[PDB]
Amino acid sequence: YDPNEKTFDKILVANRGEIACRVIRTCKKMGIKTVAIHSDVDASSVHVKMADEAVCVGPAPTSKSYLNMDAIMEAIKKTRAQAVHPGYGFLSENKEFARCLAAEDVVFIGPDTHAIQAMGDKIESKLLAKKAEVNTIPGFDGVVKDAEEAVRIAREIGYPVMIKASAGGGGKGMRIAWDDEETRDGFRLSSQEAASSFGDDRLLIEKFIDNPRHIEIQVLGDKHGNALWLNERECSIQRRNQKVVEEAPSIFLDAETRRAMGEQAVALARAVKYSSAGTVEFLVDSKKNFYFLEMNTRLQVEHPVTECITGLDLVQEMIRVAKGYPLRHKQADIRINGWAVECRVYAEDPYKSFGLPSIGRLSQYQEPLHLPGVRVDSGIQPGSDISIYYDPMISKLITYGSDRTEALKRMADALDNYVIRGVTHNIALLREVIINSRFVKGDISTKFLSDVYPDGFKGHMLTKSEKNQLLAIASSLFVAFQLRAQHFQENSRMPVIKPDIANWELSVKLHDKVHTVVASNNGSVFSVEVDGSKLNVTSTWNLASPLLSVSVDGTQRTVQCLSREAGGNMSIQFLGTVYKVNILTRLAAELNKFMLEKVTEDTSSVLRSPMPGVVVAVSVKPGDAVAEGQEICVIEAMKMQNSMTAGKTGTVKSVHCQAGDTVGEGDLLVELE
Amino acid sequence: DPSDRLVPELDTIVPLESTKAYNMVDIIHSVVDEREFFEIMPNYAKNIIVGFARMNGRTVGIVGNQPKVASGCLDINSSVKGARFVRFCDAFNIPLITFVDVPGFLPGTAQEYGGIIRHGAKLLYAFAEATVPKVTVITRKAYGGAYYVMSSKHLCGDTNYAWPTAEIAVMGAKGAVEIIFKGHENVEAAQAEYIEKFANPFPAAVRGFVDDIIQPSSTRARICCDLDVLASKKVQRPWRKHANIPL
Amino acid sequence: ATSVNERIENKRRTALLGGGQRRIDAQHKRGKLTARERISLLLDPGSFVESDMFVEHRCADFGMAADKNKFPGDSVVTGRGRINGRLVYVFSQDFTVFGGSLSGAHAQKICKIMDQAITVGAPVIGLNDSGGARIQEGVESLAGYADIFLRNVTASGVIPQISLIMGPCAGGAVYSPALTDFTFMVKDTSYLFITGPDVVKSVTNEDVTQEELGGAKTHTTMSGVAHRAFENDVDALCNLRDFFNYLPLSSQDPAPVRECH
Repeated sequence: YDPNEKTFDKILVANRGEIACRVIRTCKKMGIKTVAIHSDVDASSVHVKMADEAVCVGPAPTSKSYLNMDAIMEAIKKTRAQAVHPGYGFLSENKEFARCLAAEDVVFIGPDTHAIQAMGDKIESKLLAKKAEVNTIPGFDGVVKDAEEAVRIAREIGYPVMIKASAGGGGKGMRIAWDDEETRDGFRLSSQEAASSFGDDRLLIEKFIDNPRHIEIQVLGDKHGNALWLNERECSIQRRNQKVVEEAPSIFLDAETRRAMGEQAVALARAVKYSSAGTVEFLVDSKKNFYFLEMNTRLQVEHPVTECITGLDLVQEMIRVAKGYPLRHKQADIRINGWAVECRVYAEDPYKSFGLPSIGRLSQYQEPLHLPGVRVDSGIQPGSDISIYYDPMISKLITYGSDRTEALKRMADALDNYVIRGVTHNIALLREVIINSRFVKGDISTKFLSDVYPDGFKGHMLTKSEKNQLLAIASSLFVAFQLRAQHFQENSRMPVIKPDIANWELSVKLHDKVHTVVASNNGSVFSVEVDGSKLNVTSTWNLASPLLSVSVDGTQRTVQCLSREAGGNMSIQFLGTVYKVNILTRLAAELNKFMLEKVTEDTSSVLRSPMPGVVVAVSVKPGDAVAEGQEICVIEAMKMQNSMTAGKTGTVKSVHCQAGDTVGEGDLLVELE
Repeated sequence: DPSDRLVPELDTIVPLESTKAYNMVDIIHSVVDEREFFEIMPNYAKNIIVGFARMNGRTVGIVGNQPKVASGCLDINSSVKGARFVRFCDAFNIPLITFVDVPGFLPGTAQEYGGIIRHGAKLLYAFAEATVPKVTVITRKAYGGAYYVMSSKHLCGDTNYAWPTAEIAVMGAKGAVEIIFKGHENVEAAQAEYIEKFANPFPAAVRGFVDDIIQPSSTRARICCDLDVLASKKVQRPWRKHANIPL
Repeated sequence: ATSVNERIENKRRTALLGGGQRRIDAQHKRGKLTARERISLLLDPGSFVESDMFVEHRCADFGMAADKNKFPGDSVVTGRGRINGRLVYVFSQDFTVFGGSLSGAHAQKICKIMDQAITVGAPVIGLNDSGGARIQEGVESLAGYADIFLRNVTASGVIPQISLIMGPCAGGAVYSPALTDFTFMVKDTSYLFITGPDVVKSVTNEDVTQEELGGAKTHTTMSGVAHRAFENDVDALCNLRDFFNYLPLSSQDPAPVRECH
């Protein structure tokens, strides 16, 4: 970090969120003035405040604020900006944005425009990669227009078929086929969806690869044409065409194949005169036949996972390249620094569709920065709100260690010690992935989440010892709350006679089974007997901090108490999963048998989408009651949110309406019978 | 639960524009001990929030306006509901904390025929009679009579604070312009000048009606400190058998 | 030769005439009295002692510092007197000066009267006739309202408080009569409502006139706010004297005892 180099005194960072904060911080390491653009709603974000001055660029929607180029060059004129960074996606693929920046003093920090054009169309991308002497996914080169052509191409390539339209951030518009009838009907639906999404209709049909590993290679390229490959980033774990866990040093990959990968990627970059940091994605099979799948000219979303092992600041060198300086670091300078694992904590509900979009505000937000070997990148703070106008990303968590086991353990401890309240997160999913046996040993594939949980994610299944530990912790916490309730100050008129109950006899209702617990106290040590098993729980018993660390039978367990009621109900986050327990005294539980049960029935919802527009919120779940006037969700269509009356009884099988999705008329918000 | 805990989640809970609402109960949960709050009448007259909480271990009675239901406007039911709660907290030496986000009294014919004057007077009397420590925080708009109905400093209030989003005014700023500059009929710049000079706590602040303009994230800490120093408060009033509340 | 003498005499003669003879003529036109003659009818002859005749509003915003907007007394007449020989403190609001709207000086004079009455232990009678709250004054008007209400609540149960609404009253000024012990009104001229009919139009769009929203009939037959309604000013004042003969001067004094037959 030499401050003598004068790359750009003033920079404009054309993005928002965690990456905006990362870029601003990197420029601060250079002592570079930062100009961060922000929407009017996002005028209170972290990056707008931390940057040296800022200019509002429009309303809440990104189409009218970040995509309305008028406000952008007005802000540039106001700030006299000199450099621009597209960030994750955003306007990286916008060639009009590139040319209008070129018309001004701002310089697009990135590769050549024609390189972005070449990666935009997948047919030309494959043709160039074959020209660039890079192994390709097998298939047909060209564009299909008719169903007969599609089925014939399936004949040459085989039944596994990747009907894939051109472009698409994060591999958008990929589909699976297995039959000639499947080939033709999928080709028809793929033409339909390509027209709906992009309209290119450049369906690049190629042979599908089963049990693959999506392995990324990062190539840093100066403006002089030199290309330098920096290790790799395995992204085998994904769902809904989105990556959740990233492993930078790939366990499957070895050194010789890695260096061959980097050599091919460097040759590909030099074949295009690459002058930025790019990513090349491969489909490694059992035989390590890494085939070229797309090439992202933008900086990768999960770049920090390798930044730890490479030991180099990718953004710093990218800015130096934007200055035009050659690559100071060589391949020998690129040395792996241990193991690194990254997980992206999102604002989605993992229990529904492996992550379902959600909206809300963050009341409590605390990161596990006190843990060793844990780093957090985020662009949100306590009180920041999740907006439908932008993607729902909370943060990214990275751990580095000597080996894989150390990194996995540090991820586990960091995810346990991470406090988020107000919105629903997918911490349970990430922790279950990082502690799953298959992911531990290494045998993972792109379909990891589809076969490990065929019926969908259902939470951690705690074992018998874990069940006893959870029951002991819950009973101890309940007794501790009671004991603190018995502590007042000195009245001097009516003295308090502290009751002398020795052993608490509780009844705990975990799931359906009912467990009898006998809990006794001694100083700060709780002796808890659950159905005969005797355990010791010791902790400071601080009943106000969100994170509580107990020591059950020597083993240290970190738990969170989300909610509690005078009726006895408790919500405990324990090993990532949130369990609801119901603790009662033996007398109260005995008397509760006389209480009449209050039952509410709600099943079999049904309705399609009879108006278009962006859904404000979702109001039903598969298996909910409807009648003449029951609304599935709230749909806004040109400044009116009509209540969409069901009027009939059917059966939901899955739901396609998610808050923040522009779902049109007749698009079947919920699919039904 | 530390007494000087910061509450940054309250930094941007008050929306910038005056036509948006928020949940005052989120503010209450952020401020009070362990985010625990026992609500009273949580389903009746939902435009006022009353309940019990703890601050540094001491029982406190929380009263506040809910800008969600009926825009937070005061009416008959909310007046009685808040008045009796304040009177009870008075009778048993329980300190009171108020969150003021009231735009004014609810207008209508049913409200007038129901005797909105009597019940508004009930709430005003309940706050003006209080001899327990009272801490008032003004999150947003406080216009009209309601500004001093909700325990203003002028009712022998102890410490009054204002968030940087407070708007203390005689009445509606547009109405104030239309009633002052009626003979001007050039409100194009008059409205801008009047909102610049009077849609801020600065008139009240320079008049000393509010003790400070606290940052939203210090609220809890500040209140805790106050609840200590005022725990010894004693005030003397003229002798009487009892007063005549507008019951 | 010192100008103090004729200055004082001119200020006196301008104060005793309110804010102009033509406005007093207009006030008589709507069948209403001025504040000073109301006080003359209420109190025993030659017993009114007035206080703070020369107190002027200190507001200096919106050109209010000009001499044309300076009126000694400032829309309130305050003092003490005797009804049937028993002491009383009385304030009356003058609609001629700025429509009787309450400003800093108005509220300060009312507060001083109330404080002196609670010191000595005599009832307070208020004749309310005021358009609303002076917006030119600013937040000082709200401060004055709240000070008056605080002293009303403090004096409740200590000294009797009687309010007679002798004209329109709107805004927060409706809360002083509601915090007093009794509240009489005059038919066809007095009004008590928080918000005028135009606001009702702007909010719920219901056609109500002033009389239907806040008339004496409304507040004496279907609202419970007011206690009695009298034909006009003279009848109301005579009945008010008769009613005052019943009450004790303070909570400490026992119930009055008269000559019986």
